[PDB]
Amino acid sequence: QVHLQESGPGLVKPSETLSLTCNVSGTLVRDNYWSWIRQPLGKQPEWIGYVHDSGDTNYNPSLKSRVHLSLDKSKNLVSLRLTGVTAADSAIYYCATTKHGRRIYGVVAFKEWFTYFYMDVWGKGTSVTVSS
Amino acid sequence: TFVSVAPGQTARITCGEESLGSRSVIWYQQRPGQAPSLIIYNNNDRPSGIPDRFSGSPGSTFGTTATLTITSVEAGDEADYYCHIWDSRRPTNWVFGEGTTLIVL
Amino acid sequence: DVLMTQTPLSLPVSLGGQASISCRSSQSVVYSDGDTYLEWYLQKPGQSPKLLIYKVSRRFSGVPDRFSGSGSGTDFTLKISRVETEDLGVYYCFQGSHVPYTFGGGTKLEIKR
Amino acid sequence: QVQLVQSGAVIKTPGSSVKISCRASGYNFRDYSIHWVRLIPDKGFEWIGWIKPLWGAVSYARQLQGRVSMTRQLSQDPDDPDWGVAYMEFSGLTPADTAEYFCVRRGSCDYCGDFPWQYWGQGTVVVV
Amino acid sequence: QVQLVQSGAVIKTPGSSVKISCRASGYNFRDYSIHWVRLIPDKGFEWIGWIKPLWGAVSYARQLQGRVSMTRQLSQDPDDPDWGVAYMEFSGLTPADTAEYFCVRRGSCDYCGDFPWQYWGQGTVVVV
Amino acid sequence: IHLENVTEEFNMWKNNMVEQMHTDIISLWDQSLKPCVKLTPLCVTLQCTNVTNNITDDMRGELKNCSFNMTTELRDKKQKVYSLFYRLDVVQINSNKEYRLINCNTSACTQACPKVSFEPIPIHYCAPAGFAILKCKDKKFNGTGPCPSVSTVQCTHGIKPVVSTQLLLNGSLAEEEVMIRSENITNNAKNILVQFNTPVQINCTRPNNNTRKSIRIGPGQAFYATGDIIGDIRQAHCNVSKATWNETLGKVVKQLRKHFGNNTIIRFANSSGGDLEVTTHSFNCGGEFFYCNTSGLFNSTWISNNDSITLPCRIKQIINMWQRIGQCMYAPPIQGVIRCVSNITGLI
Ligand SMILES: *[C@@H]1O[C@H](CO)[C@@H](O[C@@H]2O[C@H](CO)[C@@H](O[C@@H]3O[C@H](CO[C@H]4O[C@H](CO[C@H]5O[C@H](CO)[C@@H](O)[C@H](O)[C@@H]5O)[C@@H](O)[C@H](O[C@H]5O[C@H](CO)[C@@H](O)[C@H](O)[C@@H]5O)[C@@H]4O)[C@@H](O)[C@H](O[C@H]4O[C@H](CO)[C@@H](O)[C@H](O)[C@@H]4O[C@H]4O[C@H](CO)[C@@H](O)[C@H](O)[C@@H]4O[C@H]4O[C@H](CO)[C@@H](O)[C@H](O)[C@@H]4O)[C@@H]3O)[C@H](O)[C@H]2NC(C)=O)[C@H](O)[C@H]1NC(C)=O
Ligand SMILES: *[C@@H]1O[C@H](CO)[C@@H](O[C@@H]2O[C@H](CO)[C@@H](O[C@@H]3O[C@H](CO[C@H]4O[C@H](CO)[C@@H](O)[C@H](O[C@H]5O[C@H](CO)[C@@H](O)[C@H](O)[C@@H]5O)[C@@H]4O)[C@@H](O)[C@H](O[C@H]4O[C@H](CO)[C@@H](O)[C@H](O)[C@@H]4O[C@H]4O[C@H](CO)[C@@H](O)[C@H](O)[C@@H]4O[C@H]4O[C@H](CO)[C@@H](O)[C@H](O)[C@@H]4O)[C@@H]3O)[C@H](O)[C@H]2NC(C)=O)[C@H](O)[C@H]1NC(C)=O
Ligand SMILES: *[C@@H]1O[C@H](CO)[C@@H](O[C@@H]2O[C@H](CO)[C@@H](O[C@@H]3O[C@H](CO[C@H]4O[C@H](CO)[C@@H](O)[C@H](O)[C@@H]4O)[C@@H](O)[C@H](O[C@H]4O[C@H](CO)[C@@H](O)[C@H](O)[C@@H]4O[C@H]4O[C@H](CO)[C@@H](O)[C@H](O)[C@@H]4O)[C@@H]3O)[C@H](O)[C@H]2NC(C)=O)[C@H](O)[C@H]1NC(C)=O
Ligand SMILES: *[C@@H]1O[C@H](CO)[C@@H](O[C@@H]2O[C@H](CO)[C@@H](O[C@@H]3O[C@H](CO[C@H]4O[C@H](CO)[C@@H](O)[C@H](O)[C@@H]4O)[C@@H](O)[C@H](O[C@H]4O[C@H](CO)[C@@H](O)[C@H](O)[C@@H]4O)[C@@H]3O)[C@H](O)[C@H]2NC(C)=O)[C@H](O)[C@H]1NC(C)=O
Ligand SMILES: *[C@@H]1O[C@H](CO)[C@@H](O[C@@H]2O[C@H](CO)[C@@H](O[C@@H]3O[C@H](CO[C@H]4O[C@H](CO)[C@@H](O)[C@H](O)[C@@H]4O)[C@@H](O)[C@H](O)[C@@H]3O)[C@H](O)[C@H]2NC(C)=O)[C@H](O)[C@H]1NC(C)=O
Ligand SMILES: *[C@@H]1O[C@H](CO)[C@@H](O[C@@H]2O[C@H](CO)[C@@H](O[C@@H]3O[C@H](CO)[C@@H](O)[C@H](O)[C@@H]3O)[C@H](O)[C@H]2NC(C)=O)[C@H](O)[C@H]1NC(C)=O
Ligand SMILES: *[C@@H]1O[C@H](CO)[C@@H](O[C@@H]2O[C@H](CO)[C@@H](O[C@@H]3O[C@H](CO)[C@@H](O)[C@H](O)[C@@H]3O)[C@H](O)[C@H]2NC(C)=O)[C@H](O)[C@H]1NC(C)=O
Ligand SMILES: *[C@@H]1O[C@H](CO)[C@@H](O[C@@H]2O[C@H](CO)[C@@H](O)[C@H](O)[C@H]2NC(C)=O)[C@H](O)[C@H]1NC(C)=O
Ligand SMILES: *[C@@H]1O[C@H](CO)[C@@H](O[C@@H]2O[C@H](CO)[C@@H](O)[C@H](O)[C@H]2NC(C)=O)[C@H](O)[C@H]1NC(C)=O
Ligand SMILES: *[C@@H]1O[C@H](CO)[C@@H](O[C@@H]2O[C@H](CO)[C@@H](O)[C@H](O)[C@H]2NC(C)=O)[C@H](O)[C@H]1NC(C)=O
Ligand SMILES: *[C@@H]1O[C@H](CO)[C@@H](O[C@@H]2O[C@H](CO)[C@@H](O)[C@H](O)[C@H]2NC(C)=O)[C@H](O)[C@H]1NC(C)=O
Ligand SMILES: *[C@@H]1O[C@H](CO)[C@@H](O)[C@H](O)[C@H]1NC(C)=O
Repeated sequence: QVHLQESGPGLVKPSETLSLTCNVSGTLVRDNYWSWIRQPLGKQPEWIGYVHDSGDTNYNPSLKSRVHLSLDKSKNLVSLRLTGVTAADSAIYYCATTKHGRRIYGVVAFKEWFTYFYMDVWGKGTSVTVSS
Repeated sequence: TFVSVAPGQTARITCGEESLGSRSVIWYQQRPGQAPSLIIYNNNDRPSGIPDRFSGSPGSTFGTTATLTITSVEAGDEADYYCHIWDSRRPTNWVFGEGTTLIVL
Repeated sequence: DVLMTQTPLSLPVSLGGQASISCRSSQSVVYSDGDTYLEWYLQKPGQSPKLLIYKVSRRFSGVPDRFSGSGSGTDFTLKISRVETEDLGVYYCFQGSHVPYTFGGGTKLEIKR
Repeated sequence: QVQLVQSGAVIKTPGSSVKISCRASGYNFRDYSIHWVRLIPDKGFEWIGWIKPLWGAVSYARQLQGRVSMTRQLSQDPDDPDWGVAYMEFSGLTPADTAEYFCVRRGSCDYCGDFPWQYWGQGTVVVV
Repeated sequence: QVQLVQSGAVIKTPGSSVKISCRASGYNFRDYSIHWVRLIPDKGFEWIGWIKPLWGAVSYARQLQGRVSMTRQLSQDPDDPDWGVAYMEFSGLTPADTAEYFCVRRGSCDYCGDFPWQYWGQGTVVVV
Repeated sequence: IHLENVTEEFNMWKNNMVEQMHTDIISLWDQSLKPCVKLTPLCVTLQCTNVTNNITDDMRGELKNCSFNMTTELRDKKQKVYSLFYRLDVVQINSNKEYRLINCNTSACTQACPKVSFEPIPIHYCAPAGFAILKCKDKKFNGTGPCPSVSTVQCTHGIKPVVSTQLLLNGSLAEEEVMIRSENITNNAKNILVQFNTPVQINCTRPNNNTRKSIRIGPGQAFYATGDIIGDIRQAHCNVSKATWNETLGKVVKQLRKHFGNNTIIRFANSSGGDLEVTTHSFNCGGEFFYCNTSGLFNSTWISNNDSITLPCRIKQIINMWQRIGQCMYAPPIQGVIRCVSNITGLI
């Protein structure tokens, strides 16, 4: 039994570093991957990326510089830092656990396989809005 | 992109680009106002909590579009569906597919 | 050397049952006349070996309507409907194809019990 | 191998004109004649015509003249000279012409005639 | 005639890598193997390796593996098929490797072996 | 027919009829290329790009997607058409990235006719009137010196012509032992022909599903290119069994110790170098040439007391067999996933 809870400012002035946090319940921060997702209103979601200990911290190459994912092993939380909020950044954001798994289609030793991700449970959201 | 088929009937919800190689598609759903929830995590594999009759097109087929087949639909099935294809040839899709909407009588 | 191989070696077969013995060569048995020269034989303890078949399926005169040879090229097989007490003993394949001549390895027929 | 592949069964109307193809593969198509024969229930076999695919010279059954027509298509490439297509446009369709049609080829032996039809298409059922 | 023309004598440093060419002319270069041999003062001759210039299959001395490398260049024109070039990249240079290097070819007789090295390059002196 | 009380010394190394067969198969290989299409109009500037495939900087793709102008049936008009090529067939001429074929600067190339095949059919060499062919019927025979049991024969037995550099395939097995053969074993420039008794089955395949594409060059001229890849882009390979290969290596060590002492370490290595079709074993499988790496097989060392090996291949489309001066062959692509089964018989 896990459920997540985000927290953030909600009102953002532009050209300012957005930051968010995410609590835990049940399962700690080391025991699984973590991921951040954003979704605009009436739109498909946008998977911002994933973070884990030991370098498993790949980002969306569209943003690739103005986003930095982080953990909190002292307090057992997940956190996010963003940079340079524009008008498109107003979206509901999600911390979530995800699980890997190898799709193998050819010879294993010839690197003819890949690892897909899938998010099993989710957060609840923070309606972040940029306005002056 | 809204598909409705009287309650109890069948529905075939297509999503995403036509396949190029081997794929591992992931199907999500979205009740209005809520968070998402996974329904299918492989081509035809579901976790606990979600029941059967939610079949998915296999990834071994070459040059077809990802489908999601539901039989015996209900008002709880009325949500926004999403596909996330993982093709062995195209690069990584950091954004999901197009939002497909189901409605019921 | 056109060394012959016999499979299988031992065959416990109840009297009245069926039996079949396979032989394999290392070359073709075909001679210039077109007639491959294969000769299926007998052996009983305390007696001389005797003929069964002197060609592919042309048996020697003195053989009942049960024995037959079959096969092609390099792989050949015997066929017996009913096994008798006279049909016991050791059987053999043989090439009369070309010098040097080779026999098989001997096949003992026994009774199931 | 020698293969004869026809088209699927077709439903037509009276007064129409059916076109049935017969793709042949596995031999030099310019050498052997192609015959067409029909099978009617309660009437048995009946011969329709032949076509020699080298030039396309045809000969028809006498009681089917004015209705039937036969053409062919050869293979013009130095890589696949084997395959070819025969056709039959059977016109003036009546309800009596509901039948199964076959395109056949003779054997390749020395004492084979023309009419000892060795190889057979799978048949095409025409219902009017 | 059969001619073997090497490069000039060269002075290298320890730890460097020398490349020595051997242009051959006057025979069909794809047929005969090219051997490489060295001459050290107070040590005599020592064999290095051979190369078959048809495909470039080489074989090295056992105590020189990891250091030596041999390639060739063929002549691709229907006017001069005779000439060709062999090479030797001798690497991991030590002060002991100061020596005179020769590229040789066997004879063309019937009872000639491979090692009766008939034709000889003029030699290339390498001082480290 | 057998022939008794006779001692004819044989010699496979100064043997004739292997000289004239090597002449005859080359000459007949040339005689099966005169009716075929020359690729003179195809030496042209290529505008190549990467194939649609997940791309990583470290990795290098084996295929390129090359578009180019090409002539048509009509001399006034021309057409933009694309194909897929291997890395080994194209080189870069020098922003933009434009290529050309490798053989353009040395030789106009000849497409193989897709009608004719490359599979071996067994030749029986026959002696004319006034000659005879003797055959050593002896078992333990290193091919030099006396053979006590010879026999004349009308024609030789089935000699299927395999083209293979290392690991000669579909050959004739020995009678009972494993026999190594050389002209002078103490010499090293002479090869050591190994022939072993029980064959090793090898399974080689190409998992790609190619689509060919007829491109007209001129009147009655068809160039068979590669269209789309249908399915996964994968790398071709060969499989042998681990147990049977280690067993046959044990046999050849046991037989190589007859000449080199019993207290001798025998180890193997991969090739020292050379061109691609001598560093690794080349063959043909259903009409397409493989250059399949053998560093996995020949890695061992030996002391005086359901797995398999996947070894990866490469595919060229042009070839330069027997290393002529102005001759090459553009082997056309073939449809579908290709696989074949062969028995490894001997070694070099
Ligand atoms: C030379 O030798 C080399 C090697 O020495 C050979 O190389 C091999 O070549 C083959 C084929 O070329 C490759 O096969 C692929 O393998 C993958 C991986 O298979 C493994 O994983 C599967 C799933 O893992 C699950 O179970 C394991 C424990 O079993 C567990 O650890 C894991 O976490 C997970 O829970 C296993 O099922 C699979 O076992 C299979 O094989 C066993 C061997 O005998 C057998 O005992 C089992 O019963 C089972 O049959 C193995 O452990 C395969 O996944 C892949 O197959 C998929 O992909 C191809 C791509 O086109 C597709 O055509 C197939 O139909 C199949 O696709 C189905 O599965 C997908 C899985 O997600 C699914 O997404 C698809 O939609 C599709 O699913 C649909 O159909 C199935 C029913 O078929 C149904 O279940 C679904 O619900 C849905 O309806 C390939 O088979 C080898 O990887 C490769 N290398 C090695 C080391 O073997 C080479 O071929 C040789 N060369 C020659 C010439 O011989
Ligand atoms: C298969 O065969 C095809 C058939 O030949 C072949 O297609 C042809 O390929 C060539 C080269 O790739 C093409 O030439 C180029 O054409 C570009 C398109 O411009 C055309 O269309 C415009 C409408 O959109 C017209 O307005 C335009 O006309 C104008 O420009 C002319 C330029 O000289 C001028 O003479 C006219 O009077 C008029 O003013 C033209 O008809 C064209 O844009 C291109 O020029 C530059 O632009 C590109 C960016 O768009 C650059 O990337 C490119 O490299 C060119 O840069 C040039 O200029 C730079 C700055 O000066 C220099 O630094 C560069 O080095 C370069 O200079 C070279 O080119 C100059 C001519 O532009 C030349 O004068 C210099 O000496 C130097 O050599 C370029 O002209 C041609 O149009 C194609 N034809 C067709 C029908 O497609 C195809 O490539 C083959 N392969 C394949 C795979 O299909
Ligand atoms: C070592 O020795 C082994 C033993 O012979 C050898 O393996 C054999 O290799 C050959 C050539 O690769 C294989 O022959 C091919 O087989 C397939 C399968 O069909 C045959 O088998 C089935 C079932 O056994 C039979 O029902 C069927 O009738 C066939 O006999 C065929 O697809 C191939 O046919 C094509 O190539 C021929 C080349 O002459 C053509 O004549 C033929 O018409 C086909 O070409 C046409 O069709 C293609 C597809 O439509 C098209 O793309 C072409 O352009 C063309 O139009 C061929 O018969 C044989 O099966 C192998 N045997 C086994 C047991 O695996 C090894 O190759 C050999 N090793 C080496 C290195 O040579
Ligand atoms: C090697 O590289 C070459 C480069 O030229 C590739 O050739 C092109 O490949 C692309 C993509 O594979 C082709 O683009 C597709 O063409 C389809 C058919 O074209 C018709 O329709 C378009 C309208 O889009 C017309 O303009 C055209 O005249 C034809 O009538 C289209 O149906 C495709 O559209 C689909 O995808 C787009 C993606 O943006 C969607 O937006 C659409 O809604 C639709 O779903 C697409 O445009 C292109 O045609 C190829 N060119 C040629 C000359 O063939 C090779 O494919 C490549 N090969 C390999 C193996 O990588
Ligand atoms: C026909 O054109 C072909 C395509 O250009 C030629 O094939 C290639 O030719 C080059 C020679 O120009 C061969 O060598 C390459 O050379 C460059 C530069 O050479 C320098 O670096 C090498 C590195 O060892 C050094 O040895 C030289 O002395 C130079 O200092 C290198 O960057 C390359 O890596 C490569 O070494 C190519 O090997 C060759 N290609 C192949 C596949 O062999 C071909 O030679 C031309 N033929 C004729 C008859 O004109
Ligand atoms: C390959 O096998 C052949 C025979 O099948 C070998 O040829 C013969 O080998 C024997 C030794 O095994 C040689 O005998 C020697 O003869 C000299 C002079 O007669 C004698 O002084 C020695 O003491 C010894 O007995 C024999 O000469 C030789 N014959 C020929 C024609 O070569 C051959 O040596 C084998 N190959 C290798 C590399 O060993
Ligand atoms: C025989 O086996 C040895 C070792 O198993 C092979 O040596 C290895 O060869 C590879 C490629 O030739 C070397 O990889 C490196 O590739 C990069 C590519 O850019 C290049 O920059 C490097 O200089 C190097 O070539 C690898 O380091 C090398 N390993 C050793 C220990 O030498 C050898 O290739 C095999 N022989 C054949 C014919 O395959
Ligand atoms: C497209 O292909 C080109 C080359 O064909 C790629 O450019 C280089 O590719 C090599 C290996 O193929 C890499 O090691 C280099 O790092 C690549 N160059 C750069 C600047 O990254 C290129 O990456 C391919 N992809 C695209 C999108 O152009
Ligand atoms: C390679 O791809 C081709 C794509 O056409 C496959 O051919 C099709 O196969 C299906 C299934 O058997 C048939 O229904 C189609 O009629 C075929 N089309 C054509 C044009 O042949 C082919 O099967 C694939 N090969 C493999 C081994 O998967
Ligand atoms: C090479 O491929 C052949 C298939 O043609 C394999 O032979 C079969 O292997 C399976 C194992 O999956 C056995 O169950 C069959 O009985 C085998 N058939 C025959 C006729 O032998 C063979 O195993 C493959 N070899 C290797 C080394 O992988
Ligand atoms: C040749 O065989 C040896 C072992 O017999 C292989 O050595 C392996 O080397 C890697 C280092 O990269 C080790 O991680 C493995 O444990 C070694 N294997 C064993 C069994 O110890 C070597 O890879 C082989 N050569 C090639 C080219 O594959
Ligand atoms: C080599 O080994 C065999 C048996 O394996 C033995 O009979 C023979 O004497 C040995 N020879 C030498 C020189 O050790």
